[PDB]
Amino acid sequence: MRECISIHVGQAGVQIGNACWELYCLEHGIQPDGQMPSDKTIGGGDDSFNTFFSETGAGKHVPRAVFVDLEPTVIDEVRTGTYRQLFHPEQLITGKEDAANNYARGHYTIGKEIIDLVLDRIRKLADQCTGLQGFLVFHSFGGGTGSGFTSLLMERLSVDYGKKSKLEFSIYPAPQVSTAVVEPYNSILTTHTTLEHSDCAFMVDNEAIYDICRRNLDIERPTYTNLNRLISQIVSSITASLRFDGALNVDLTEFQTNLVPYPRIHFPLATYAPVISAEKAYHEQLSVAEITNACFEPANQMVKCDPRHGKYMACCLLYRGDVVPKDVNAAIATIKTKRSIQFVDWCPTGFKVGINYQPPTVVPGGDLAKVQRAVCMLSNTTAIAEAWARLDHKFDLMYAKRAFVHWYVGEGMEEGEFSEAREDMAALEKDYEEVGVD
Amino acid sequence: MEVIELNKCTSGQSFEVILKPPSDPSLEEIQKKLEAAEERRKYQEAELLKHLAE
Amino acid sequence: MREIVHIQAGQCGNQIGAKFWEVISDEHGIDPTGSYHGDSDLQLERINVYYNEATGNKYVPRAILVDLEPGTMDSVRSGPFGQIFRPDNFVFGQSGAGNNWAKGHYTEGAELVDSVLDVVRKESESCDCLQGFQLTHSLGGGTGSGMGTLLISKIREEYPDRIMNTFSVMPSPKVSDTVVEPYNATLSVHQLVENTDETYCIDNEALYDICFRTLKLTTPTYGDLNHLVSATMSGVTTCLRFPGQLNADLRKLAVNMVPFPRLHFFMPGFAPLTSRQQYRALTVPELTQQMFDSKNMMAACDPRHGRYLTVAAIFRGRMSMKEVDEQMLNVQNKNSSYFVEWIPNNVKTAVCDIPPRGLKMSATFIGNSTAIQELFKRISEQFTAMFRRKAFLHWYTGEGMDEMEFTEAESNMNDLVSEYQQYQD
Amino acid sequence: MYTFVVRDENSSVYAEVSRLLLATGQWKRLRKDNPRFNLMLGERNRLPFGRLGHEPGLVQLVNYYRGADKLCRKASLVKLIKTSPELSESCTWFPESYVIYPTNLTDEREVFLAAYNRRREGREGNVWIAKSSAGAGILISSEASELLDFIDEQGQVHVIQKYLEKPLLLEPGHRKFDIRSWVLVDHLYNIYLYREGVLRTSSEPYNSANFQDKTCHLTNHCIQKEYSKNYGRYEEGNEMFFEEFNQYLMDALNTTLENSILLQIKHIIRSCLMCIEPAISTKHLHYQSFQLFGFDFMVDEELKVWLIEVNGAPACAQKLYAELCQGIVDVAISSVFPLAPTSIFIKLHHHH
Ligand SMILES: Nc1nc2c(ncn2[C@@H]2O[C@H](COP(=O)(O)OP(=O)(O)OP(=O)(O)O)[C@@H](O)[C@H]2O)c(=O)[nH]1
Ligand SMILES: Nc1ncnc2c1ncn2[C@@H]1O[C@H](COP(=O)(O)OP(=O)(O)CP(=O)(O)O)[C@@H](O)[C@H]1O
Ligand SMILES: Nc1nc2c(ncn2[C@@H]2O[C@H](COP(=O)(O)OP(=O)(O)O)[C@@H](O)[C@H]2O)c(=O)[nH]1
Ligand SMILES: O=C(C1CC1)N1CCN(c2ccc(F)cc2)CC1
Ligand SMILES: [Ca+2]
Ligand SMILES: [Ca+2]
Ligand SMILES: [Ca+2]
Ligand SMILES: [Mg+2]
Ligand SMILES: [Mg+2]
Ligand SMILES: [Mg+2]
Repeated sequence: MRECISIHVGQAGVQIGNACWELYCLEHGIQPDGQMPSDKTIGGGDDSFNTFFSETGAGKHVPRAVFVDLEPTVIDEVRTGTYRQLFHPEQLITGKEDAANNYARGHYTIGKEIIDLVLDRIRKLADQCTGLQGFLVFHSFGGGTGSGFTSLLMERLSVDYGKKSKLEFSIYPAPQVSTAVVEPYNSILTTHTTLEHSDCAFMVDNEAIYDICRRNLDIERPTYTNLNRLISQIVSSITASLRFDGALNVDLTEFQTNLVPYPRIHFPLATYAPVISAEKAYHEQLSVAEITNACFEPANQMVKCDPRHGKYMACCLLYRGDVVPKDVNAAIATIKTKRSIQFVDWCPTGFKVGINYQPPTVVPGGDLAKVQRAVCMLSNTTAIAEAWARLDHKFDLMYAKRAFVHWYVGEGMEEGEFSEAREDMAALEKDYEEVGVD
Repeated sequence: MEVIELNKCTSGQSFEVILKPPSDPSLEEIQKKLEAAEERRKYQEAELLKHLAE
Repeated sequence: MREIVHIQAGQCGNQIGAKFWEVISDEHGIDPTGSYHGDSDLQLERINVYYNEATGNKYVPRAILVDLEPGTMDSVRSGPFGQIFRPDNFVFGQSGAGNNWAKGHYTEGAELVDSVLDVVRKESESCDCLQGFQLTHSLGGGTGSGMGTLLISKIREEYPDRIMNTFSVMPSPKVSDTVVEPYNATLSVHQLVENTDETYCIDNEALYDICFRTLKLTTPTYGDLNHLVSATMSGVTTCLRFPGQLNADLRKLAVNMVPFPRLHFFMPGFAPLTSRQQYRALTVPELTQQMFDSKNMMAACDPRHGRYLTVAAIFRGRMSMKEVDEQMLNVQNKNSSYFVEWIPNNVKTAVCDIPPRGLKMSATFIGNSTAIQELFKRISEQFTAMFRRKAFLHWYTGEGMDEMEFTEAESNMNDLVSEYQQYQD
Repeated sequence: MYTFVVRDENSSVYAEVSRLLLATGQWKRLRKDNPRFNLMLGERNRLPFGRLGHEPGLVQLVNYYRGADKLCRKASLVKLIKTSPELSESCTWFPESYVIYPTNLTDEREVFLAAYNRRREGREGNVWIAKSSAGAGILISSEASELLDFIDEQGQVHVIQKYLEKPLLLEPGHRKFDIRSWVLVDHLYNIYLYREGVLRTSSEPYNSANFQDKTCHLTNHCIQKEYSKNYGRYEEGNEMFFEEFNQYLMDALNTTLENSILLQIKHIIRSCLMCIEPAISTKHLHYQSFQLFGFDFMVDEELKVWLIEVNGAPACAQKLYAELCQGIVDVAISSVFPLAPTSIFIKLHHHH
């Protein structure tokens, strides 16, 4: 058994992290007090769920997690929320004033003064692991902490844990749920300095989650609580292999092996289905072929783009619920003869499939209805470059006028770091075009 | 349409289907970046105080 | 615990500052004696932002009252909520400033400024984490203008990395006390260009026309004009005083409103503005159409003469947040010729459930518009009309000032106009 | 008040559509870079599709289908037909074609020569035509050596296809011609055929014993108006409209344009567009697409219709700009953005 340490940075990472650990507890049968009746080994054990939870002599199952925010209001929800008993104070780190949506402020000004404290708290969790696999890092692109402090933490983790894998769950900025304007700057700055330090990153576009919540859940104006509960389902679908018995994606390294043949191109597209509203009178249960077919509809992608106009480099099908291999292959065959699925010539045209018999768990009173089977597809498409193009264009519009730049220079950043980070994104966009287009 | 590496356990199974075959900065260097930006903040604040002293 | 220190200087600054604490004290359920008497916890959620908590659950505003003559602050102390202010926080002289920027900035004001900073330091030293300062004042007199801008210069020297926002009343020959108002305004504007992160420009003429034309007030008074400023100040600070969509502090708010350090002068607005047909329910379309209408703006500048760099709007009350977005995304996508296209998504909206006293719902407008240059062009034209003849200069040279300093203030303002002009094209 | 942007100042068609949109007083034109638009009259090349449909609250519509180039590229069309089961390699209405890359660069050189040698040995007519999308550059010849050598002298991909040695010749004149049909595909993927076509006729007598002079073989409006000495003799601008052409078929052949030619055309437009529908449909997309196409057909002396090529940004006949442009605003733009007959189109029903 090998352990995974989750790191939640900024408001987005902390609240998303809160939703996931709530979901993990409901899935693993853990109560808010940390007790787990089904765990017959008291105060120890090397079970699959132990990759994410440690155990005390008193039988408490404690998440292997660290929450970091430059301002304490979000993390104070955890300290007093339902699952306050799970964590101890060492795991929750808060400053007194945030980064004001300023990357330079989170990376340099404030980050410099708290980076060593965070590493110390992480070192404590690492010291409880007999074979640490690496880190899962949750954060937003737009926030000054989520963007600026995460890139500093990633550089230091690469130094302090050279041989450890680092996966990201990053929130792509969406105007419909953002009162900020400088988020293109922060996103590009943090992607430039984080690129070489992240082995595999899962980008979730808030715009995509917003429409799925309005469209499939009939939420007129979704809240962060709505978005996070849907996002934590996808996160659970992706981390389930590490927490349950299985043979696919059993360690963090297998994510890069199966989804990232080229290092810089490490942003798999995520598609999830089905998302059924709980308020519905009662929904007809979809089949393996239907939910699998949904995985090629843009409407249920975590990033709105058109994979019909890209090339696949890898494709993973993660099933939960009443699913048997026979039905999977039967559906896959039909989809190939109906869908546009063009692979790169230097990659096999195939699908790795994982099935976990336990159906998706849903939080009581949440918005999602209990379904008998669901699936999450991880596919590395060049079509996700559309998101880099969108974001890079917004950067160019403001940077041509040097708008808002004085806020970053004022915190000690050089203007050259802007153009340096932008030219890196231009190189990233060209890499996608060389791999996908003819 | 081949199925390879079929693994079955109590909580699920996994397999692979093939449809067609194919055809860092050191700790010191980070401290320099952090301190260089800190030094530019100190310089900028000094010019402000020098301005206010005038 | 993100505290704000409030400073009000001079006649205008204290009379407007007083109505401000009267308005929000009511919204937070604080009576004139500092005792809470509300019915919702939302009233106390962010109460420490503007109030200190004393013994016996008393709430004392974190405000500093400053003037060079005792008169106005004697009114405040005897006013409605006069008893709610900390006695030590009254700092005043006897000389007066004679509506002379030089007296407030260099002579009279310099003699008193140190004792004001001692009170400021006292309030700051108690803040868990100081957000920044806010100053209310006029630019046409001597105390709020000359000594206010001197206070800002000394506050920035001692708190260089704290936010400094001001609510600044701009003079107008239509609502004028003295002819030297253009001199005082031009001299203050350059201090604000350098030393404030945000300045809400409140034009006394726009306030007048709103009282006469929209409110149908035959003979407006300063009291009437200040009722509009109180409501506007309560509007812009709503996101700071209550929980809601955005939980940003002054710095994050400034980061997204100010793309250039010198262009930080905002045009505020408020809706509704109804004449006594005052009980009729106001719909979301009406709230939005008015909020963007020039007649609802207090900068007396036609936004259709310039372009918005950034726009913010706060909606208060129980309303359709879905229908809110529909009307906002309708005003933008129907007049995108006045928004700069090189700042993506520069129109932001936020909602707050608590409405102002006696209103089902309302909206406050905050525009960073290049049209504000029309206001500085007015001031500059009136300044040069007198300065070309050195009229009334003796009042200022008698306080140690030299003509050169006037010439520099003139160039600084005209540079400011030239900076707004390039970004409008 | 709807908003649109113009990003192709050279489009005669959408210049009229934009001129009409403004005439309604309900459409406002924005700068070509303002992202807050409802309708994008986009550019031909490198249209930034990835930036469409990401504006909060704005339903956005574009006048080009992302991926339709598969059908509007000389080399792409050939590949699509041979590799698409819906069209198969035995497609009866498309001339035998081969993709041939210049030697200075898969390629079907050997496949072409195998079919060429078969024709030469069987006494059959062995005349082919080499062309490419990078042309105003066409060569007609009966020798395989000349065709391949002509391509190697160039540096872009070409296509060699069979030349219709038995074209239907109009009388009087004994002259070649082609047929242009405009087809509009709306956001719902309804296929509308404009009721008005045009025959771009050659004002020169067809001569099968001299492919060197390409003025009687190529019916391009620019070639006839440049290298032809009888331009405008029989019809104004070498443009015969369906009314006349139909009247001719009745007097000469005792048949109608509908039965003899139009049925095959409608069938070809359907087969082509239904084929690529799964690849370019914007049904479940975050933005909506529509596009105007220009199909070019050839008719032989047996009255069999052959598909020549498909144009992605076609121009219209001067006499038909008003009626067609208005038709685009009715079914393509106003259908998505309504304003405050007897259709000029022919809805080709089909299964989605
Ligand atoms: N999905 C989701 N997105 C969030 C959430 N909270 C904030 N965001 C997004 O994150 C971006 C803002 O960055 P934040 O994470 O709030 O800022 P931060 O990381 O705390 O850094 P600071 O600037 O110091 O506050 C916006 O694009 C928000 O829409 C959340 O709970 N869920
Ligand atoms: N296989 C073939 N048999 C007979 N004629 C042919 C032919 N291929 C092309 N042509 C002739 O060439 C002309 C059109 O050529 P083509 O369409 O390939 O070039 P082009 O695309 O630049 C003209 P446009 O795009 O305007 O239709 C027609 O008038 C037709 O007579
Ligand atoms: N809105 C408003 N403006 C005022 C008020 N009092 C004065 N003014 C304006 O402010 C300027 C005079 O400045 P004043 O505050 O009296 O000078 P000070 O006391 O020395 O700071 C003139 O332009 C007045 O029109 C007031 O109560 N409300
Ligand atoms: O500078 C300030 C505060 C000192 C008053 N503000 C400007 C930005 N405002 C804003 C409104 C809606 C919105 F969506 C985002 C920001 C609120 C107030
Ligand atoms: Ca155990
Ligand atoms: Ca590494
Ligand atoms: Ca004295
Ligand atoms: Mg934050
Ligand atoms: Mg006065
Ligand atoms: Mg062509």
